[PDB]
Amino acid sequence: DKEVGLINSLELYTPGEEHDEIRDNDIANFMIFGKVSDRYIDEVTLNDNMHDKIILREEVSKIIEHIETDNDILIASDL
Amino acid sequence: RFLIANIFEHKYVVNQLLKVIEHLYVINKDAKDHRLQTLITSLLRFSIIEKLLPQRRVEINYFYEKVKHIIPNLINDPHFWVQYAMSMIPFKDYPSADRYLATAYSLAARKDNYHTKNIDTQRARLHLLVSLTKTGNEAYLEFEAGDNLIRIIPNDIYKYRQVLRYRDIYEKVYPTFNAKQKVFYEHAIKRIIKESESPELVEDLTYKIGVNWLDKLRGNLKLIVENIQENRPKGKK
Repeated sequence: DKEVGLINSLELYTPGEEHDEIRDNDIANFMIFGKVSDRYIDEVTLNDNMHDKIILREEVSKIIEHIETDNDILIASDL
Repeated sequence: RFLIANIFEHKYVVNQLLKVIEHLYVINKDAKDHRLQTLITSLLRFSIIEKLLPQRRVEINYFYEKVKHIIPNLINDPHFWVQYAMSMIPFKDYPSADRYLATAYSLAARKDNYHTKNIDTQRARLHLLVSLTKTGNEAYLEFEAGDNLIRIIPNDIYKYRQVLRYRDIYEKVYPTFNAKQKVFYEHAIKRIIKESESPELVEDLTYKIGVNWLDKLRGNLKLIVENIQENRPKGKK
């Protein structure tokens, strides 16, 4: 008896399959009201010259390097 | 619909649906009430499940593979296998749906006086889909396999649903065929047009509800026929 079952308390993140156009409306919504679809996030991570739509933080590369070497990660910040 | 799709999470919807269907199956073996049977046999259909769980493949697959263990009688019921097969049609898993429809056919074969018109309709829909995905001689073979089945299918409400796919066939896969296959589906669409104008539809209330859109479909078929005749060479007109 083996059975994979379902995962109930966790959701599986899945990447993008389509290119969504970004307007000034989505930029304004994200920067002011904090509303952003995950397709926007998946789009601004393919191209690293895409500096007019998100601030790229070098903490992400450090965290990726740390997670590839079988380490856990704990992030803390202010409001 | 917004509450179901956005407040009630899908990981609650599938589990609660399994719980309520097991409960409804358990209590019905004493009361034998017809409304409970209708509710149970309606909770199975993929239209309702796709209305409850919008485009969730994993949840639908888990639900359909668990429900056949919830009740031990669906494996002997062809209709469950038809619902399973039609569950995976928009998910382009064509060979597995073919196996499911074959199992449904085998289950229907051992039942006396059991009509297979719905199963034949789904098989013809699978034929049309795999003919859309294919080109050339294989597309013609699948198209003929769809045509004979839709010919033995009587003129009912579900038959007119498959008419729209011939328009896409003429729009996309038409130039890939040779002249013989062109004449083949040319007389096929002429026969379909002739069957569409039969007075059996006019006396039906289901056609009476939607007269405008069936008339528009008939006009579209006539325009397709006219375009076929216009694109014909001058030596065959």
